Amino acid sequence: ETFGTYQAGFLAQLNCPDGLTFPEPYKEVTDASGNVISATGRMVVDDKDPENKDVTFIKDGNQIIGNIRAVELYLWYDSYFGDSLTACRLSVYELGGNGKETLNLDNAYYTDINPEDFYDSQNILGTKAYTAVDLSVKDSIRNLSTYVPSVHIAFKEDIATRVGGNILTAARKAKNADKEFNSQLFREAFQGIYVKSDYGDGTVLYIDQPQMNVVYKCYATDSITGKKLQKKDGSGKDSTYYSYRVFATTREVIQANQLKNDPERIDALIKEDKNTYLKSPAGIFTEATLPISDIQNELTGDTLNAVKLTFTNYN
Amino acid sequence: NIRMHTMVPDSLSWGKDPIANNPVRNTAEKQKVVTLGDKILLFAQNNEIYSTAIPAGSPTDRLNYGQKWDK
Amino acid sequence: YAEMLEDEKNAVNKFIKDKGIRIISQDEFEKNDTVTNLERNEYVALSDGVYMQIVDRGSAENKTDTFANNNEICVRYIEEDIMTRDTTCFNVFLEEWGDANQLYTNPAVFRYVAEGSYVYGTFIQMDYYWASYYQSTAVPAGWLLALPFVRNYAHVRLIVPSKVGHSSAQQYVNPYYYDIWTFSKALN
Amino acid sequence: INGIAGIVEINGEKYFSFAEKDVTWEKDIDKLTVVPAEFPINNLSADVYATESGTLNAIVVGNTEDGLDNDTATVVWASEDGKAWIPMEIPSNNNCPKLVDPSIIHYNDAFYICGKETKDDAKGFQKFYTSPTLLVWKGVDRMFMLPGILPPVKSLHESSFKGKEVNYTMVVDRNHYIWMVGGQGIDKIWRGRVNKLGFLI
Repeated sequence: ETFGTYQAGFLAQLNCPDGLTFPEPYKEVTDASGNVISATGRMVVDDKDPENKDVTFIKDGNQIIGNIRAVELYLWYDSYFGDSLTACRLSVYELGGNGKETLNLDNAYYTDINPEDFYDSQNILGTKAYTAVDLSVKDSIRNLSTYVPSVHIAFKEDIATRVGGNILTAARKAKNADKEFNSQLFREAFQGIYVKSDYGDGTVLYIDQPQMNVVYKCYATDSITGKKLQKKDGSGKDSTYYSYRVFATTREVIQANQLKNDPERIDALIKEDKNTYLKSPAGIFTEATLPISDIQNELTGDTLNAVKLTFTNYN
Repeated sequence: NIRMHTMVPDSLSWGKDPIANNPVRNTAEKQKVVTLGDKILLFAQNNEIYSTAIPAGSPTDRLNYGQKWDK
Repeated sequence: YAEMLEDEKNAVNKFIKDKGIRIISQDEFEKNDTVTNLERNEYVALSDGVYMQIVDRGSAENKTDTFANNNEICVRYIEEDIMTRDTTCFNVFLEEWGDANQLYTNPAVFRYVAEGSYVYGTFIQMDYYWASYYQSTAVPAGWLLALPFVRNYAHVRLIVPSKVGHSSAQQYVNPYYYDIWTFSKALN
Repeated sequence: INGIAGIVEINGEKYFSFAEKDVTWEKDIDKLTVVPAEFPINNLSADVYATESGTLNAIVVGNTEDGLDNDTATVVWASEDGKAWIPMEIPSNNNCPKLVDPSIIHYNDAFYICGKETKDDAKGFQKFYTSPTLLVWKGVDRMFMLPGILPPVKSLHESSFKGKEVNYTMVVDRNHYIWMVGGQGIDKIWRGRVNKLGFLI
């Protein structure tokens, strides 16, 4: 009621460790009779099988390079500001596009960059409703010392296919050229994310680390001969499991914030003359003028033993 | 003095019986209820209105109302 | 043993002779411009007994953004024990542990202090493996001797004796070998 | 904020619009917003309340259009002002069932919903559904039951809602009495309040 509406959001690039790659496609080897003798690779590659309707296969040229099961974002946070039962909604967009700018060492670290020229509204990845204390999770779990809260905003199948396919094809394109898939090559496939607040009044989350998982399907393979393992239960066709690679913002890449105060209210409060404010998030500072000349005139020849300045406040 | 409740605090009290009949003629018709000032209004689609009035105030006081409805 | 443990120089000499490695004095390193040749596997004999090889001096097009006081530096590395030839510490990706996502996702980050004497550094963020295994925040002093000789995004290889190692290497008197895949100025 | 929120069909397409105090609806098509296909159409119910931050909020439920894909739950739509409504969609299993003619209230520091179900094995009004934070919904298996559900005096009252499938309407007055009015098949007026709201404490 004194300062007006405060609103915040952030932009973040995702890192990729040097040489990170997805497991190679599973490839059979057969002798002249057609009987399988050995195999290499681990990732599921064969379609048309009703057992593989759980994933989407992805390609370059006319060859299948792998599969995508899901893509999911976790925004981990230790703490927050404000009420913790007000319902809020959050939405996330992919950075970059035709004619947009990109984050760099000069654009970032100012608290009032305009995100509308870093991203395009049609590249929405997903949305989530949240409460900063998630009562959907049982108290028994939320009491654990290993529990860190997060908002989990996993994508729809079409978006998951697009993003995961781009990342996986970039990784393959780097590997096939005997390069290594450093973060600058990842940034060509997925520029970053913009996180925006649509609805809700009261919560400000302190997102500590945004994290993205890319999930895929793999066979289990024999330790000596490399073939697929058969399922140990009755019936069955083959043994498979799901695995993932992780991409996160880890201080080797750029992250920026928009911290928007209500400008007219701030400008009005700066003009009060009975008092001074100290509004912290890029708001108001207070400036003091020391009487150095008077000290230099009146106490020349003295040894100064203490010079005390005190600022004091209302409730 | 050992002070003890005479009725359970966090319990929705409906009473033994409904406090009044529905005043609308041809009860198949659509219904709507709304409050205005110190009256509760019940509207029916066939241009038909019924009403009842609320006492002076203070929700914690020993109020009784709703047993009578007027056209 | 008290003084017998200072025979780490025998193990370092073993580790040198086991591989193709040549030793260059600093007075020669600073006079053939500045490079340890990789075809000949050169290493410089630095101060306090550190042996160091620059594989990429870093930031070759800009050439100006060197390290300095009050910087925060991100480190990615893999640590090899000299006495028993074993990979002991790392925070980088390799296929042999590719699915262990906890080990390599986050780097180590330290503040660099370079006042008129006694250069030292403190970890702000330790990597998961270091944070669980060694649990101490003091940077190996051998690393800090390399910063004045390299630039941003440099790749260097170091042999570090016990006198300038970390809180375990100083007690159990064990030299180590570090393959520093990258020094970076910290962003965000 | 002061005004009325509604839906206007500009040039044959539906938009959310807000009529501020004593002035006409906004009709500027460049800065209204389009109504989603999932939004309720008939028998709307609404409530307005103050968040703990001092900001008003509004919530609505109602009947959808006659048929639409992958719909199995009674989602509630919220709005911080009158310009654009936003759905409280729930990814997990904590989402309340599909209801016919649903009604919603904010009451004794919680949210409650009532309506009649159509699963053919437990038709009719069966229970209230409650939420502490608007994003997870539970059925109340104990106190705060539907009207006419008596405790053991040693039962179901003839004019009770429980198990009935009828037309109805409800409101909450400024003494926090729940008023429930039944149509054909109930023919009665029910009145109730949780005892904790009448205490002086």
